Amino acid sequence: HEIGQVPLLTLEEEVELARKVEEGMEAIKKLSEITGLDPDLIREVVRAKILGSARVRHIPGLKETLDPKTVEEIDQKLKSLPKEH
Amino acid sequence: LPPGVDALVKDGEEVVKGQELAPGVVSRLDGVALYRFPRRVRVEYVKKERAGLRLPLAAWVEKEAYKPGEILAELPEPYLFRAEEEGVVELKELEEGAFLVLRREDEPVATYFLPVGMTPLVVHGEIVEKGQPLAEAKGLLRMPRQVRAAQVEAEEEGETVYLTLFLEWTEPKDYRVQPHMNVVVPEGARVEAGDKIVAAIDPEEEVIAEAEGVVHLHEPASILVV
DNA sequence: TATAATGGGAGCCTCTGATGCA
DNA sequence: TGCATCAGAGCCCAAAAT
Repeated sequence: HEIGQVPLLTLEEEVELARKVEEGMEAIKKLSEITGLDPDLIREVVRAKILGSARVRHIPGLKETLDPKTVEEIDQKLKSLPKEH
Repeated sequence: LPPGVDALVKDGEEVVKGQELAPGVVSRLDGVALYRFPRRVRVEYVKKERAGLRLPLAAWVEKEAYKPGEILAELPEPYLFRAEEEGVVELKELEEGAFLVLRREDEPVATYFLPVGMTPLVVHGEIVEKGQPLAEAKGLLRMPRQVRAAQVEAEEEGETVYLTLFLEWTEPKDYRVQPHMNVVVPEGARVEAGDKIVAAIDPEEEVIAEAEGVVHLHEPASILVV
């Protein structure tokens, strides 16, 4: 029943999501370059803010414990970037 | 939205519950309507050109500019507007009204403007000589609905006026967007030459803006009311 | 690592106590 | 407040079981 609550994608809708996903990964690569920050660490901060406050936890590979204090610091560092970045 | 059916509301427009989005589609909630996948992008390109006309002095109303639809002249009797240069005719017809462009070699020697009420007597690519009638003008002639006159100069020679009109209008060109393409440009956007409108997998099939213009979205795949 | 693929499957007593309706 | 309906609780011992 829960499965049945998400409508299936149109070819257009499917390509849009797939396209945005690929582009998002390319964006994470760029932010690594600009900031000199771990791409994986960047991905978890981005992912943390999208999923919401509900899920926040340490990831086995990350060197820093991932908690609202650290994700705020890094999110605030990303928002401290120039417009084109 | 049923195939081929164009939407009533435009992308970005605030919408009340019950409002009709498309001929067969009615919205269930209040909020902002959003276009999902526009199939056809219509770009109105901006053109500003200087074109001439000659009229009987008694038939024309003096103004410094003409808004679309405004009455340009009223002719007591039918008048034959004649070529003032020899050349081959490039006839470019607007929604209503026409432009006529004489060229020798490839260099344009004259650009004439035929308002509404003026029927071309020539066809595209016709050779004309000085003094032969290009267009018949009968009764009241007025500006077409889609074209303006920003500046109007008038010279008087004998019993006629020669108007040098600085005319501004938009010429539409439609582009078809395929399912694997995404529109990278917003509704009502201003694009210059080289600007990308629609993007695609490979460099060809991309839509690059040909010249200065504004962008309009039509035939969306669906409308998302949020 | 790439045609497209998009919602499952089996089924057969008595007393006591809490719970959901006149 | 008084009454059905249902879920969950029970239902001998030892021997043996090839």
